[PDB]
Amino acid sequence: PIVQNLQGQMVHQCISPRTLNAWVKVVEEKAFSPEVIPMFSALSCGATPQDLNTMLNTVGGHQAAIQMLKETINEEAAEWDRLHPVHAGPIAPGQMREPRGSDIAGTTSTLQEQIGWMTHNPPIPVGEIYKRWIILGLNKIVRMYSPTSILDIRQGPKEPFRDYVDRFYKTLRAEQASQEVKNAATETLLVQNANPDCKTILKALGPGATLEEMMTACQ
Amino acid sequence: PIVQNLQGQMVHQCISPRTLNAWVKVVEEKAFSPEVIPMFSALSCGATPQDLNTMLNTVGGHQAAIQMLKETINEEAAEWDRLHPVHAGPIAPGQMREPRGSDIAGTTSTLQEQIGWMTHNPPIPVGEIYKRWIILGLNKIVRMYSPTSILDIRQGPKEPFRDYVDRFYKTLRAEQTETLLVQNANPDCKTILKALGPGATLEEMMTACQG
Amino acid sequence: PIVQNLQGQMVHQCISPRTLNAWVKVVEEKAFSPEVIPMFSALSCGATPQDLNTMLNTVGGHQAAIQMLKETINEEAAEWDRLHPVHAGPIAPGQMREPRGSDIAGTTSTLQEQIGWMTHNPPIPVGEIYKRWIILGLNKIVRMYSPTSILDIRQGPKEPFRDYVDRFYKTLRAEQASQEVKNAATETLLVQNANPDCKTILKALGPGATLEEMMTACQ
Amino acid sequence: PIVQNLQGQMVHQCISPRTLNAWVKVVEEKAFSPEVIPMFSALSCGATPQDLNTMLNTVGGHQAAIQMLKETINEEAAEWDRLHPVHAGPIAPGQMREPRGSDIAGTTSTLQEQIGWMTHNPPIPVGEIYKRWIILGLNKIVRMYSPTSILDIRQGPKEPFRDYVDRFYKTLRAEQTETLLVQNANPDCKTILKALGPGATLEEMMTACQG
Amino acid sequence: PIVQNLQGQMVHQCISPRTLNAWVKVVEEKAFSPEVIPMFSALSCGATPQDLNTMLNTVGGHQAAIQMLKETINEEAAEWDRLHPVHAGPIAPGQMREPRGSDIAGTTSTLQEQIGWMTHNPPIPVGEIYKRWIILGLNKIVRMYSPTSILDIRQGPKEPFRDYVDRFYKTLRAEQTETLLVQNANPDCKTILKALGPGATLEEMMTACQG
Amino acid sequence: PIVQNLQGQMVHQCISPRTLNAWVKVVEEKAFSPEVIPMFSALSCGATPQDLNTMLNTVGGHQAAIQMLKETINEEAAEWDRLHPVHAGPIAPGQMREPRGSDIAGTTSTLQEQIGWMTHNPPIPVGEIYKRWIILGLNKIVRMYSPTSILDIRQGPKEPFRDYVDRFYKTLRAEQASQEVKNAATETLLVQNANPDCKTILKALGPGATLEEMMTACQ
Ligand SMILES: [Cl-]
Ligand SMILES: [Cl-]
Ligand SMILES: [Cl-]
Ligand SMILES: [Cl-]
Ligand SMILES: [Cl-]
Ligand SMILES: [Cl-]
Ligand SMILES: [Cl-]
Ligand SMILES: [Cl-]
Ligand SMILES: [Cl-]
Ligand SMILES: [Cl-]
Ligand SMILES: [Cl-]
Ligand SMILES: [Cl-]
Ligand SMILES: [Cl-]
Ligand SMILES: [Cl-]
Ligand SMILES: [Cl-]
Ligand SMILES: [Cl-]
Ligand SMILES: [Cl-]
Ligand SMILES: [Cl-]
Ligand SMILES: [Cl-]
Ligand SMILES: [Cl-]
Ligand SMILES: [Cl-]
Repeated sequence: PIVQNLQGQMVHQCISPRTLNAWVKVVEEKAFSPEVIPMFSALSCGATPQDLNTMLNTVGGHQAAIQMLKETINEEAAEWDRLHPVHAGPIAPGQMREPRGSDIAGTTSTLQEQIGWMTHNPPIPVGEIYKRWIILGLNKIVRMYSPTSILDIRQGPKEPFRDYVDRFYKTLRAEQASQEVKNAATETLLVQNANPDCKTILKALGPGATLEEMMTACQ
Repeated sequence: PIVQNLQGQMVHQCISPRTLNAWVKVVEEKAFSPEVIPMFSALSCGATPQDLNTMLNTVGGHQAAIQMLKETINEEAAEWDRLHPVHAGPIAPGQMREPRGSDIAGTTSTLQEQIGWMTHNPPIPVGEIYKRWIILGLNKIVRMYSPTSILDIRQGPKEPFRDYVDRFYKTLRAEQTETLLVQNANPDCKTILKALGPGATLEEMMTACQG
Repeated sequence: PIVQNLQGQMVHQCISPRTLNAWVKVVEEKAFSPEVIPMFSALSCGATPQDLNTMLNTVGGHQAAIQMLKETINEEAAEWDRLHPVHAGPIAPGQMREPRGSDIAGTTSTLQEQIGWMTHNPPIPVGEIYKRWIILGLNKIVRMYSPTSILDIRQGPKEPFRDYVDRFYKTLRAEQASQEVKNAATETLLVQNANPDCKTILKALGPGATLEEMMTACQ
Repeated sequence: PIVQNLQGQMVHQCISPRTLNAWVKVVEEKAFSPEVIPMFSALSCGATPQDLNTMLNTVGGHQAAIQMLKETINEEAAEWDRLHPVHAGPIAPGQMREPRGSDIAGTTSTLQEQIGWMTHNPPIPVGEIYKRWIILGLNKIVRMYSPTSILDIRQGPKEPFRDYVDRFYKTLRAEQTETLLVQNANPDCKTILKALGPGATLEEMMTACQG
Repeated sequence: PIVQNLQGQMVHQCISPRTLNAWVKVVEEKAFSPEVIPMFSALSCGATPQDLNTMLNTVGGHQAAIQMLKETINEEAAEWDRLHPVHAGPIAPGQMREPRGSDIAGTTSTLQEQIGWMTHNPPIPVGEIYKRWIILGLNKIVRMYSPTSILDIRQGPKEPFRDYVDRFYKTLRAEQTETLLVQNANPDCKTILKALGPGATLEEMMTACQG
Repeated sequence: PIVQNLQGQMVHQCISPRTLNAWVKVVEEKAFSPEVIPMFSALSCGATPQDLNTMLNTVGGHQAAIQMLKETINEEAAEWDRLHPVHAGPIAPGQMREPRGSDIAGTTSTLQEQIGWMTHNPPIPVGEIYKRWIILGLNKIVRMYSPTSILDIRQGPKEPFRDYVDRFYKTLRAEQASQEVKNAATETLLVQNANPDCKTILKALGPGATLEEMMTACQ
């Protein structure tokens, strides 16, 4: 990654064995559960495009997801090229060439070039741009590998309401939807799919009851 | 987090894999036992709002608690907005816009903005403000997930007094006293404690009922 | 904790995950064996009152001991208030308010105030003062939870003298007594409670025999 | 490795026990699966030729692969010598002799010489040149140790399409496409994929054959 | 310990949780086998007397050995006092009082005083002096806890000579030679070693009795 | 070890618990397999003679090898004394006494003296000289403890050629021979000791076939 030294300068640092192992292990243990994505984002904090490719390439197996990831990356890279055409011309001494989509993705750019873009003033955050593409692709993989639909999450006749809300928002989280969609799904299904006894208790709370009040009422 | 380097400047530093793993593991092993909250506070020392959201988002499962957390955060964010109305106007050079509730919560603010507020002179500690909201929400989760009432913690007829006080104050901590303790002791220890008189310390009470 | 940087200044540093885990694990594995106290002291090296409260609060269970700990802290805090009454008046720019007992204990003082006291010239070591109170309370807990009295430590007819001395000073250590009391208990019980065969050998060594000579004689 | 300190100078640093153990363990657990190579590249970040030889030499067993590695290294070293003839002559003050192939490979060069080439202005990155040769040799080992041909990867009659694509591109990675994928799908999924038309993404193909 | 920072000044640093755990674990697993002493010396590198007392005090059990350690420390402390009589008088600015034996042992000296002696010019290495006393006491414990005499280490009639030399010098290290080795070899290897003549190296002796 | 700070000066640093544990564990798990030697060299990077003695002394058991190690060290130390006689005379202020063989081995030299030799300009690398002696002794131990001769490595009638080459060069590596000897042993035994079917295939490849071609041919 690119870290700041004690001279105020942003300096490249080697990816650590702790970071490499942590990412490999979380993929082995959790596959593509929704919480793997924020773990990837945090483990790739300050990462260069080279570091991001390293984390993706160190993953063994799951090559169907990795190949889908590469397709999303190429779609986003092509869009960047459509929006930012490179202007031919010799590069100035203190300047850097404008990055292509494949340069942001680390496939046609060197580490030195990525350091140059990231440590420029103003910086071109090719690592954060690339990470935005990878997470976009990881969101589709999580959504695709989600086994259960939110419509099929219904509270059992003897299931505690706490456990049913756990399954509800776990299934809802694997959708990788916006907060507006999450709130629309909550107002459409959480109360309506509760079991008969708890549903009656929740209807009498009104639409303005908080989840804390809802879980308390069906305790 | 935002840490001081070895020269004296407040500099952003990436959250470490050790910190990420420690928080994930303590939630996996302890869920939301009361001691998880001080662990969260210490692991999030100097954290930015982004770091706090990272720690919350890396938790798998417990999504009912996570959703309650988000509601408490939104309640506190709305209160901050009611108390700190935003003053429209262009931000001066070297200055920063006043943060909204959603800015403190890291949802409408960039990392650079959070670093700017935290490293300002005087600083606006959006990380500590956000952490205060999260811990407030985590306290509600602990109380809700507390299985036992303090009224049902009674010393067994042959239970050592030390073990009963352990269960008493463990239950009491989750439910978030000194005379209720004597009331729920067993008959034999209750008689000994009555003969101690008011003002006995817990050390003196436990000594008297050693058996 | 408060650590020194390379500018000669004492600077606050976040408590590390290694320190947090080490303290939690030693309490889980060793409870309140006597050697837990020096482990607590070392793990809390340079700790602020906030760090000390963090270590105590991260402990799950053992709440009877924790509650006794808080009582000892309050007794020591009240004594500090009796000995150091706070003088009302506005605080100077480069100065700090005098700490109360609850300020040393971290309950009515902020982290910034604790850093200010600890990094002052001369420093007010609220962390070391608080640690002195906690260890005082931990000493009472270890003494209370000690299962065996030193009077009941007697050498078996076929027990090796080495193992009996191990049990003797393990029991004696859980008393948390001064070295004078340890020496008084040694001169009163170690030889007198040895088994018949070894006791006769030790009597013929005289009161001036070292433990090395005593253990050698009954080998 | 050669790392930049916290002042800006490129300084040699000892290879860490964490790095040594990580490389030994990944070879023990994964042998020469394709993902071992990017792990080697990352663990050898900034490595000198001495560090690269250290990592290779700490591997126990797999000596047939290690011996193939040495042959590939010697082939690349000889090519470097053919392309960069050494110019005889005394080296000037503050200058360094041009490295031979065996110097890049760390066998005829001292650590000081490798540090000098890597920290020169302009630098001669003998570590990155050497690493390029090693990875070239590691690629040959992966290809040789690949057990299955892509022609033999066919979807089972009741095998989930997701698992078949996993095996397809795992085999394809070791053998180091989009229409071969459809050809080797089972009859039921093949009919669905034919009806998708050319230009379907892998996401669309996997969605269609979800079953 | 007292370590040099990255600018050149000797600065006190807290003993690390890694060091504390490593010392506790090696005592738990190895007790007082001879190799524990060099482990103690290395783990206590640059240690102050306070750090040395911390490491000794974190040991659970083995209190008979710990009590022998304290007696040896007191014997060495008394000798230091006999050799270095304290000169009464007020300490000058920027100066330090001469340490007593109990000051070197960390029992009557503060951490600041130990840092002052160790960082003085010239330094008084109370940590290294104290460590010398502890290792002297640890050597007595190893000798006392050594179970086997070198006289009872004899090669079995069918025991490999390599394993017998292992036991010989392991016992010899705990008891803290080259002809005793030949004397306690079995008849078959003894005849081979007699025919080697005096002056044979251990390598030559082990080669001759390879069997 | 001796590490460089951020002042350009070579400064002594304490051996780390990670390094101490790693060396002890690799000896426990791998004994004197050939790959233990490069692990020792890397773990002792920048080590002083004191650090090298620490690593050797922390090893429990294997005292026959340790005692052979000490004999090789003494032979190399005596040779150094024969080649570098010490010139008597008072040492200058900014100078250091010339090291003896026992000084390089850390037995008659202090840590400060070893730091002085290693950080001098020009430096006297007593750590690298001592490490050269230890590795020389470790090479003899590995060679002595090797169970199998290269002459007895023959391919089984149904053994894959890949596995036979593994055993060949594992046995050959435990000889600790020069690359010339390794190439001479390869040209003398690898093809000649292959099984009948693979041997005929390899003879038809010619002496100029690479190992990659040889392993491919007998796949
Ligand atoms: Cl690391
Ligand atoms: Cl995986
Ligand atoms: Cl994310
Ligand atoms: Cl790859
Ligand atoms: Cl880490
Ligand atoms: Cl808290
Ligand atoms: Cl998320
Ligand atoms: Cl840590
Ligand atoms: Cl516990
Ligand atoms: Cl203590
Ligand atoms: Cl708490
Ligand atoms: Cl390390
Ligand atoms: Cl690669
Ligand atoms: Cl080697
Ligand atoms: Cl640590
Ligand atoms: Cl030692
Ligand atoms: Cl103690
Ligand atoms: Cl360490
Ligand atoms: Cl061993
Ligand atoms: Cl080597
Ligand atoms: Cl030793």
